[PDB]
Amino acid sequence: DIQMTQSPSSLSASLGDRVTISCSASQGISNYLNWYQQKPDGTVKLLIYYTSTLHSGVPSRFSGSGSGTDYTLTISSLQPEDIATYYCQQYSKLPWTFGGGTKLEIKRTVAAPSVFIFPPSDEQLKSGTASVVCLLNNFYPREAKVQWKVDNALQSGNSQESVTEQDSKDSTYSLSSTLTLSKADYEKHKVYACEVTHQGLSSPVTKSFNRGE
Amino acid sequence: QDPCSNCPAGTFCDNNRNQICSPCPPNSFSSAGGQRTCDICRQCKGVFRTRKECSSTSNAECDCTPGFHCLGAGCSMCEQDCKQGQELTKKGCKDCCFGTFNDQKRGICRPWTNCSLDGKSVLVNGTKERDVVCGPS
Amino acid sequence: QVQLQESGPGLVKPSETLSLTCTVSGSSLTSYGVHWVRQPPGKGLEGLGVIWPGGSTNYNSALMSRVTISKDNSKSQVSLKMSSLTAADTAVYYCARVTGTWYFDVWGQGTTVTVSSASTKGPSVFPLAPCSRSTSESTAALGCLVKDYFPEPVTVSWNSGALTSGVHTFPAVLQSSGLYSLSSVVTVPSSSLGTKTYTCNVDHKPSNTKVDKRVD
Ligand SMILES: *[C@@H]1O[C@H](CO)[C@@H](O)[C@H](O)[C@H]1NC(C)=O
Repeated sequence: DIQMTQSPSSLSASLGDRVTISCSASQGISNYLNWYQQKPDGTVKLLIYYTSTLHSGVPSRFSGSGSGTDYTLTISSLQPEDIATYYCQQYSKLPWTFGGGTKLEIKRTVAAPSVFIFPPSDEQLKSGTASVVCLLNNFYPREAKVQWKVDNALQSGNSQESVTEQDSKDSTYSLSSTLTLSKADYEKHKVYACEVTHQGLSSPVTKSFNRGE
Repeated sequence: QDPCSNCPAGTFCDNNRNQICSPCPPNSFSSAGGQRTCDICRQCKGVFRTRKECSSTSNAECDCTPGFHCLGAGCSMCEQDCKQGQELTKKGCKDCCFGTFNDQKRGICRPWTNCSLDGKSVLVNGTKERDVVCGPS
Repeated sequence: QVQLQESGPGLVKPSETLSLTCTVSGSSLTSYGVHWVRQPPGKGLEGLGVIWPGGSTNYNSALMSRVTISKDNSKSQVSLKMSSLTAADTAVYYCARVTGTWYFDVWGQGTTVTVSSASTKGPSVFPLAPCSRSTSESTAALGCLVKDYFPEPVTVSWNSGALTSGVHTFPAVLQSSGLYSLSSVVTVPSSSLGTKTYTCNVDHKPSNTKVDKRVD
């Protein structure tokens, strides 16, 4: 098969910047290359075919060029909705092969998270397990530290994080940390808190609730 | 009224062009009119050989490379030939056992026709390649 | 209008016949080709095969001829069959429309397939509401926890789809039990939480499960 390589594998650029992603083939493909955009939710659409022909409806800020073994996709002015993975695809020889894709993320000014905490639902208590959730909302950069403490005792090994992809509008991330305890262990203690440390936070911000209210 | 209806076999339709109907590129075809893409000509490689070359309006067909014969519908797969008087087994082509024969470059060996059980006499003895020829009385 | 949609089972055990369906809306199969592409988790797009308007097919060699593609033009359906499935065949499968010479101009949303012997289990939905309503905070956070389901594809919508502003649905996490769980949250103006109702709509197709939980 023809090998398609895209450089770099990941890229972060500011808004309004000129973005350029490369795509190289192991052999000449005679301008038989297409560009596709995969949004973080899985949606895939065609951007450019025959290496320079803009598909109908694609914004005019997308453009492609190249010949022989080296082709590029150009975004003239980066927009917030351009957060996606971009794949090149050759159709010179069957089987048609895709590139490895370049993941595009957007740099922006610092944004502090908005923290929330959620007590285990009474319906969940009836089952036999307790899950307390800490929400970090619309922050940047992605780096964020979440620490669970139960009666001021720092927890470890009983929580799982999960981060959204970069938002198509704010260029921000969101994070959910879930602390899971058995029902009997949940009722022994009173105060549950999650401490958030972030670049946009001058000092760590702790949100807490007391069990039984 | 459909502009793509004017593009016959051998062409494909794409309304983003000045010329709506464009010829199917080499090594591609369209067996019916009104297509907006061209079917890529199929390959006859490995054990296969190109029997009929593909045209702008028809696909290529594959027979087997010399030394192999077709098996299954539409020459789906190929099977290795053997010489006459042989048989393709799990251990390659092997000579037929004494008393059997194979007159073709494929298939299995079969027992000689027993002339006595049919009430006839042997006119010509058997061979690895040829069956026994029986005669009257 | 032109649309493609994949369909089929999401859980297949290693008795290894997988069958998917691609339905096309505004594109005759006698005039267009259809190409199947799959994306393994944390990997890129990998084409599987194409069936042309004339009915002939071409397949990827790396699939070891385990992949067969057929279609019924009158039903506007393209079928994908795969045998000898490994866990390496777990992915989300796309079908795309082949136009011109040649490009994929219309893509389906994709369907997730998981290859495992584990049984499918429907999820439990729990409200995510704060301990008490705070008057000082002008914005309150609502949500619902979707826990203990398998396989992975779970969809969440808020107020039957009417509420999209501030809706963040998080990627699933794999619990130590081997069962998945995800959280979906929404931020709302705290002055309005006592008037309007908020309900999260959870769909889990591998277990024929639909659950609508109200969150106060
Ligand atoms: C060959 O056939 C003749 C008669 O057709 C027979 O008498 C003879 O025995 C055969 N050969 C052998 C080796 O038996």
